[PDB]
Amino acid sequence: MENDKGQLVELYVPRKCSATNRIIKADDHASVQINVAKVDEEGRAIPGEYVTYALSGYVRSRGESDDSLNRLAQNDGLLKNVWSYSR
Amino acid sequence: TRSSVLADALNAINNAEKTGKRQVLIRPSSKVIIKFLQVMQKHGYIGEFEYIDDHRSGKIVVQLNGRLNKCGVISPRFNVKIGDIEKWTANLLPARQFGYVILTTSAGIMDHEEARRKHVSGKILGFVY
Amino acid sequence: GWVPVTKLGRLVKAGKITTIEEIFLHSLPVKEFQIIDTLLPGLQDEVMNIKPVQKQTRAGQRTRFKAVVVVGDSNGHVGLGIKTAKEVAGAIRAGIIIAKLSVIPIRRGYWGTNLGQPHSLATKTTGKCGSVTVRLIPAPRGSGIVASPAVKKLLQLAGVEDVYTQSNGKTRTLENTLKAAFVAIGNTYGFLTPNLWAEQPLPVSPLDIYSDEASAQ
Amino acid sequence: SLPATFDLTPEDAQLLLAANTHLGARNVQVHQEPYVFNARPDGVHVINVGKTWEKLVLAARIIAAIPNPEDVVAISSRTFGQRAVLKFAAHTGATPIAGRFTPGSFTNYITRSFKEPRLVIVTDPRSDAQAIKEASYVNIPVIALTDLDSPSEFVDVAIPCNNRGKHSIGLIWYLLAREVLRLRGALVDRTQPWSIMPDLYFYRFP
Amino acid sequence: GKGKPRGLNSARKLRVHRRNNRWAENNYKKRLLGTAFKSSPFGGSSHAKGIVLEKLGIESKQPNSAIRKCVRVQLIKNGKKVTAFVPNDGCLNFVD
Amino acid sequence: GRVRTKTVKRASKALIERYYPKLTLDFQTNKRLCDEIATIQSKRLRNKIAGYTTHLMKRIQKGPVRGISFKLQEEERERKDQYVPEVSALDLSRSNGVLNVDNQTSDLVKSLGLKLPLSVINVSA
RNA sequence: GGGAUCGAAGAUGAUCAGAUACCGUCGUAGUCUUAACCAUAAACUAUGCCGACUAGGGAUCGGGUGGUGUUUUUUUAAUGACCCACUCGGCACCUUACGAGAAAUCAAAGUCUUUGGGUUCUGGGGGGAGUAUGGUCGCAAGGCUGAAACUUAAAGGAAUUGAC
Repeated sequence: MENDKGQLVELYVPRKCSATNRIIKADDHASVQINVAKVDEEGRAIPGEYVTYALSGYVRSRGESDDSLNRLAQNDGLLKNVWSYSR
Repeated sequence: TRSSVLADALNAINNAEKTGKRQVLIRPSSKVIIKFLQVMQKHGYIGEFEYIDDHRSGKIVVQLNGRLNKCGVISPRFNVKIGDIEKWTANLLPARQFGYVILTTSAGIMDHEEARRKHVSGKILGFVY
Repeated sequence: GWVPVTKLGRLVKAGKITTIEEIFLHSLPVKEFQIIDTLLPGLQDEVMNIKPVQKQTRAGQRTRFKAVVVVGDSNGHVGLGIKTAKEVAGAIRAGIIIAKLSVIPIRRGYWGTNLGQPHSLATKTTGKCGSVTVRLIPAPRGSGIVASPAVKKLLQLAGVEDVYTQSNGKTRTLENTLKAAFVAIGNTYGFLTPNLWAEQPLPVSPLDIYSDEASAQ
Repeated sequence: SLPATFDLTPEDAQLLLAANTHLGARNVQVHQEPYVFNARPDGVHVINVGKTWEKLVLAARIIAAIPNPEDVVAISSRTFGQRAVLKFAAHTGATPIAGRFTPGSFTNYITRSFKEPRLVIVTDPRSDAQAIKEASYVNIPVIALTDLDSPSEFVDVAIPCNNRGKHSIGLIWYLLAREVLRLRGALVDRTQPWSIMPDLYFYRFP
Repeated sequence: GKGKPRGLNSARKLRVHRRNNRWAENNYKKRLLGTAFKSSPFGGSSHAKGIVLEKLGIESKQPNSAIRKCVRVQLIKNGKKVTAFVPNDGCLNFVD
Repeated sequence: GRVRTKTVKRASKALIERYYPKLTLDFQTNKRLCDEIATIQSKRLRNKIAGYTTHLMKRIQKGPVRGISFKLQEEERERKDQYVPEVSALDLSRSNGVLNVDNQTSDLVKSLGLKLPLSVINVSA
């Protein structure tokens, strides 16, 4: 949201979920933010560089956050041969 | 028995969006449904979707992104005139800023802002926001 | 001098978080009202109701006091707190505290055009508590707050300038009404609009950038 | 985003077959039939131990993502998991909670049981159910060691194993412990097996 | 679908349903039957005149014990006997 | 009902937990011990403490009563590291170098594409 | 027509306490059929009917498809009967809550202020009153339909505590 001067007029842009793309609100405490560590060639974690995920309280509460995070990881190349798109 | 088909279609779309899913299977299909989903797809409340033939009346598989809040039908298809649009957009939309009451005019089925621009009217099917 | 006990609190004491928009951005549970007091210095409370309730506690007929208190910025940060206590002023103070804890932001927007500051809300919203349902509708500029004076005061403690309201249910019981209006103004940051379809990258928390600080020693 | 260094080891696969980690539960829930390989004719399902291995790999990545190693908490009310969790946290740097979980340990900022994790790891989501429900209020990720009929409410990355056999539990904690330490940098070479035996994490009684 | 017809050629059923269900109101049934024009003592007017026949010491017992000061009147327009209260005069000294 | 007060119980218990071997079965020497080893202002309450030391010393020479002795917690710390068997049940030498496993689990390992020593013992229902 | 049991009425012996009313024995009608009449129930699942979608789980009932399953071995089979896996179509159960509701509770009493799948019927504070009158159906008993005058600030539904 902006004004007629083209400058933004909001308090904060909300975080959206990643499994269902819905808004993670300012008091969803059943939601979860996940960091997965970027690895080295030796298999050491880079300390300050992560890949992040957002799994909302509806997603996590329904009992789906495992499968959905498997999907997101294998689609981002962190898993392989786990999440099958056909069932 | 099964009397309206666009109503059942938007019922299933809305239920699967409420559960947060990604795809739906609509049975049966119609020309009206295809045009409606094209109107949705033009502004992009959905991604791509796909017809399936079985020689009877097709099925549809819809990929739905995350953007749909709610869609629905107005089941008695009311006759509307031009200023009458300003009634229904005052009733169904969540703001004056967005949302699309969709009409069935003689020049095709489309959202209300295009019928403002094309300066036509007709009947009404449903609402998307 | 206030000592924290939570690692959010000693982040706030360290001057490492500036606004609550980080906390609102990261869906964090707050448990220290001193955070709210240090980050909302222009936070102005107002009592809504003080009422004596007669308890029957272990053969003792006694008088306690239910205090329904609203805190609220003149910008969009609202809080509701209901507290029963043995004393009037203790009920006032702890209701203030509970309202400090349950502060939620609001998304006040436009009606029609895009000029100046947002004055009305951005969409329609609805809250429910008990049988009380409160429906908020945007209003044109300078139209005031068409609401009952409890609800009107909870909206004036939000910086909401223009809104139409309609309720349903037994709105006599004013705490259900204030809770339903509070849910309605909390759900405004809960309805996804096409101007927020833009995909954004997930930023990191202050919990890990400042992880070496703010740890329990 | 993974080298072929991370792939499944023949030694580790012999370990996992010896511990009966592949022997899944009798009844399988809806959300974990991806992890099933097949059902034996006696009614026991088979767990894809390669999927299990790569789930441990991703869990070890997540454990590596927490900067200060103290906010990682391991949890067990399971008897064998008490031993496993204690020796895990000994070799790890994480903090253990063996035995009975005190409610209000993650809420209640006043009491002495008040801890502020950034990750919770669970042996049995049915035996440690209240720890899952407690973590569901203060925004904590949950790693669980789920058998094939374990409930998957409020869980993140869940590892398919057998929570019945103590060898399976101790070995799962063992492999997760060593893989985390290899990811840290205290176990610089990957060719090196972890020198402490998996018998230190198995449960004993005189 | 909410137990009522929604077909686009069904205005008749809706308005017959309303004309049947408006007899369950109070003001409608008094109003369209000519109730006030037949049995109400004023005959549907805001005031009336009459001739005092009696002064009455009516009694209100519970929970308020008071001696109500009333007057039995016969109205001029109808020939209708109506009792009525008279306020503020403990003596009824303005009334005979 | 001669219930000992809290001071006599706690003082006598502490004098036996810290200072066990000096104390004896006899009241008259434990009385002089309580005279010399604790600053008890009154003879009477000293006699209370000393006779309760005498009674608890009669009780502890029959068996270990639940006092304080910091000589066993370190042994329990050692007990964690004592029973580390040199051949695990995971070690193949327990089963002659081979993994005795079923047909479907062998099918799993074949699907993994990893070569292990396996003996296929079939089961049925 | 039948009439054995029990038994609205009735005919009767009562009595002893204020332990309540008593009770007990005989017993016509009826209870059972045939030919007709009547059309009412807490005729309740207190939940109209048709149709779609939305979580699991394990039992059953009817049908069907598989099994180098099992057993009765008749020599192998084939029957059957169980076990396993799947599929329809039921009567029920048990969790939760995503959602609903005032709550008890509800996989529908959900997809409802973000209010529209189709359609039938019903209600508008409590009494007066299912009363009065009229019509209609019936031999009768009654059923259906169905008021007003007048009177009144509550009558209610669910849940919660402890004081005779």
